[PDB]
Amino acid sequence: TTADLILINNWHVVANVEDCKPGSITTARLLGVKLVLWRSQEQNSPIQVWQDYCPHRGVPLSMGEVANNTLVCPYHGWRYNQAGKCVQIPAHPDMVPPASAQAKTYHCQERYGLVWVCLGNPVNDIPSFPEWDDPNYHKTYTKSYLIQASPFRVMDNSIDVSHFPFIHDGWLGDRNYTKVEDFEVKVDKDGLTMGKYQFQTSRDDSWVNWFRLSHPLCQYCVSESPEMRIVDLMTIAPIDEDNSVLRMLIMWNGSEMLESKMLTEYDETIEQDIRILHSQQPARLPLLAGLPQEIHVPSDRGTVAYRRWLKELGVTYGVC
Amino acid sequence: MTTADLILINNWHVVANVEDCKPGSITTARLLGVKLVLWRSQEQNSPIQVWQDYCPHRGVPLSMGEVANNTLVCPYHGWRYNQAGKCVQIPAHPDMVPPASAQAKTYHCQERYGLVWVCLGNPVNDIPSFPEWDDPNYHKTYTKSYLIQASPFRVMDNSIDVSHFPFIHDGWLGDRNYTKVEDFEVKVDKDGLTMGKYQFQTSWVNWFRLSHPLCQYCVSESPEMRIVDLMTIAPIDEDNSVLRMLIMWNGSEMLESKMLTEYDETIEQDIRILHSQQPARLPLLAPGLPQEIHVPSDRGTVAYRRWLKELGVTYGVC
Amino acid sequence: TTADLILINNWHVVANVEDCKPGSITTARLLGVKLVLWRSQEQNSPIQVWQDYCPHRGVPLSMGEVANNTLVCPYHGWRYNQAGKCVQIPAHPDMVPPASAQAKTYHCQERYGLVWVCLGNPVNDIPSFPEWDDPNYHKTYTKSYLIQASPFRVMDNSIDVSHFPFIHDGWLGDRNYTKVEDFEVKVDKDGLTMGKYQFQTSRIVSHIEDDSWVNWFRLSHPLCQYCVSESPEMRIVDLMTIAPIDEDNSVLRMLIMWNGSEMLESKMLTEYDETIEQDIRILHSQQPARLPLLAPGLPQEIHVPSDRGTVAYRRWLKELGVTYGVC
Ligand SMILES: N=C1N[C@H]2[C@H](COC(N)=O)NC(=N)N3CCC[C@]23N1
Ligand SMILES: N=C1N[C@H]2[C@H](COC(N)=O)NC(=N)N3CCC[C@]23N1
Ligand SMILES: N=C1N[C@H]2[C@H](COC(N)=O)NC(=N)N3CCC[C@]23N1
Ligand code: FES
Ligand code: FES
Ligand code: FES
Ligand SMILES: [Fe+3]
Ligand SMILES: [Fe+3]
Ligand SMILES: [Fe+3]
Repeated sequence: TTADLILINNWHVVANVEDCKPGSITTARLLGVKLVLWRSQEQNSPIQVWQDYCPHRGVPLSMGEVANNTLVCPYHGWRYNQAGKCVQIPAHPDMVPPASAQAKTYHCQERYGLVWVCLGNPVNDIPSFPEWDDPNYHKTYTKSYLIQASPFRVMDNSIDVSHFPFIHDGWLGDRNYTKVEDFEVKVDKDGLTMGKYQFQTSRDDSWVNWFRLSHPLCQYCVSESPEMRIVDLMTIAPIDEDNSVLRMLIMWNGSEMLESKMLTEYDETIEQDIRILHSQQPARLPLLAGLPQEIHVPSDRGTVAYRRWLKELGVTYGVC
Repeated sequence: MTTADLILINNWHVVANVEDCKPGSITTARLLGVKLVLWRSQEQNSPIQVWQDYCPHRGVPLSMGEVANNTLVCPYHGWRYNQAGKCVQIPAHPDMVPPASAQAKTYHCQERYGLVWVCLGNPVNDIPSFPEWDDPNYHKTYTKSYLIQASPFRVMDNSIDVSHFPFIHDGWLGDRNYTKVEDFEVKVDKDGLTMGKYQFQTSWVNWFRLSHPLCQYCVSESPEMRIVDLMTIAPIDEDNSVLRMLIMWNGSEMLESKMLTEYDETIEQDIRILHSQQPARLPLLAPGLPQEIHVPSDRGTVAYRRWLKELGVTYGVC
Repeated sequence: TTADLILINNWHVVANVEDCKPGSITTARLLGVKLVLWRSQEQNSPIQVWQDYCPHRGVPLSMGEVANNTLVCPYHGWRYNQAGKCVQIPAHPDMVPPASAQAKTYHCQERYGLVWVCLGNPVNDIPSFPEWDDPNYHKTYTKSYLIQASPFRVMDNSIDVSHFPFIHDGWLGDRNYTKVEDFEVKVDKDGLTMGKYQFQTSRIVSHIEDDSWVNWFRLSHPLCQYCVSESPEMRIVDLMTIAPIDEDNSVLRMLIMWNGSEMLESKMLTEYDETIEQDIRILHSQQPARLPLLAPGLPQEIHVPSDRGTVAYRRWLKELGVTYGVC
């Protein structure tokens, strides 16, 4: 559709690299734009990410097929090379295709095993994830979670910490320890950082957490106990103003065998969050100024800072 | 889909049956485009709270929470709201007095006739009268609720209409062999709309009164017994209704199953018409479809449309 | 609904006559209008096509019943004769029904075994289909295909010929024969005509070696197409009609005739069913849903020479004043 510039000119994850096999075609949606992702059959071939649209008669290129190093539209068979240019119009095999005959292409980077996409001019870097190449850390990926909520509501819920003893009771919080101790929040040029805060729970029931968003739809979260360190990179694909795809990449320095339990814990807490997110009204995130206005208490300082940050960045897409 | 019409916002509407609201329970309803939460504490004889179904902290429906002692507890961060709607406890700051704004939006509620009546505005008018409720000679019964995809004013218009009886109610309220409708009287004044006595030839004498444009008090009488009912139409929005009937009669109590079946048969015969009617809003008088036609036997539905215009109704009409 | 007079003042197929038995009641939708089709029980009774609406309290007359030569509303039993005039108000059997007690009636004509309807004042005539009266030709009707696309996109796809060797590979074309030979197109007093166009394919309805086919078509009406497909061994003609339900939905029907053995009917229906469904898969996917007209978000349409017919179609639609379901 017509997102804002801080969104258009930023990188977003739209798929896992394992979803794009050689020779394959897959689809995604980002900020209202339909995307086609494709690869040739060659070893280690790159991923192309284009608007899913043939400009001849408006057919989705994702309904075609990969032939050699080209994507072929199914309707009249126009072939597009890896750079998106039409190289052949079969009805007129000796005709030079017109210059307008070209797919709209976008920037694509593989990083952390994820497929990152920028629909505009990539002025920002992909958020950093320092544990990625650390040999002491194993990795696992959650499945994708399609969520019927504004992406900025999804992230709001991920910055919120006082909800742990309620919807995450027995997982991330304790019904009997509801008080939220003071913590610090800074918004500056590194984005939003929420400082260390302790919360009592087993998954050894003492975990210190902090997290940083250099990017309003990506969160780097660190949770450390004396026994082990777990970090994750949470990415929210903003499908449109009202729908999101959540993905989490998780790394931990404990035993490799803990993987199956890691995914079960995340799956349980994510679905606990999704139940709330689908229920929230209005579905779009209200900024700081029918339905009453939002109320803020001191433990909301992080989510208040998020709303202030979004207003400062000029976000108008998926908010109110 | 909400209204400012005073005769609607400043009036009482049935949203539920009291049997559906047990102690410690949480139920939901919609009225005039507003989502409601109904809840009671676990105490015997506890009152029924009727609030907008909405936590002002982060906008979660309160109806997804639980009842704890005398409070409704939001599931997201556990804020606790007392029976008066005031937040009494915010668990992340156990010693803090909640902000004054930490309050549920509460509505007037009154139990009457075994029904839960709600006023979203300023309760000017009283709940409709139902004289037989106090008469120990009359048994009572409640139909199930009927959700109807039609304007509430179309639903009431169909309930004031009498000439359709020999057609869609053939064999139940009329007879296809006696289709002529005899003369009858209708009055609209300070007490609302009153339809005088009428009767249909078959092979029962009736009258009814509306003081409230979405409630109807019906009287039907035979030599054998007398039946009265209070039909209420909850206006969910401009295009959807919930119809309920409270039926009272002074014959044998054992007639209950048959009466419920007869009502069910004729109500469903009406719903088949109501769901099909075009346009869905009720057309008022003298305003790509032609204007309605009125014949003498439509005098009651004509008077109903005149009454709604005098009352200034704009919601659910056209 | 549309003010476009070329649509309102034209004829459109809404049913097959075989779908309208004596005494029957059926429904259809046309240009946003809900229709009721009904016939008396008498043999050879005419077909009435009315707005599906009782002017008393707004009930669909299609929910009623046919009694003698009247259609009876189910709600209060008012009876409407074949001309749409209410002749009986059962609540007041002696009253003179008011002049307003009258169904909205539309012009209806049966032609080629199809039910044609005009919602307005018919300027144009029903398109002509010369082989209808030729006794050398056998006929068959496809079933009706409901398509979630603009009627003008559906017709665009039927005027298109370069797509045959791709989505009709193995049926109307050959992935080894993708070049589209030159052909002519005219927009004039006859409407839109595509001149003879030869293409390479063997077909299920003819001999293995009979693989050089020649197509031709004419539209005098923007949503009906008369197509002729001819080889040295056989000649096949069809009348395709597209009923514009609304701006975004259409019903396609095809009446097929051929100068050959009546035994070929099953293979004829198989070929048309296979190819129509291949077209529908594309039609459902195209964006935007309305047909973009010519004009020197989404990029603009690109045109190459083999698009000369679909370009002429878009030009013709602007000359005719079409605004419904386009752009
Ligand atoms: N499902 C979730 N589990 C939690 C873990 C805690 O962090 C770590 N690194 O274990 N990760 C994470 N990103 N957050 C943000 C909100 C709470 C949570 N969401
Ligand atoms: N289904 C319906 N049964 C009838 C009964 C009247 O019968 C009694 N016994 O009061 N109740 C009622 N509200 N009305 C209004 C019109 C006809 C009717 N609708
Ligand atoms: N599904 C379709 N089958 C075809 C038949 C004859 O076509 C051929 N090529 O024999 N009839 C017809 N009107 N048309 C227009 C487009 C192609 C076609 N659509
Ligand atoms: S629509 Fe893609 S080649 Fe024609
Ligand atoms: S949303 Fe209700 S307590 Fe936070
Ligand atoms: S609505 Fe058709 S007869 Fe009354
Ligand atoms: Fe959570
Ligand atoms: Fe009725
Ligand atoms: Fe085709």
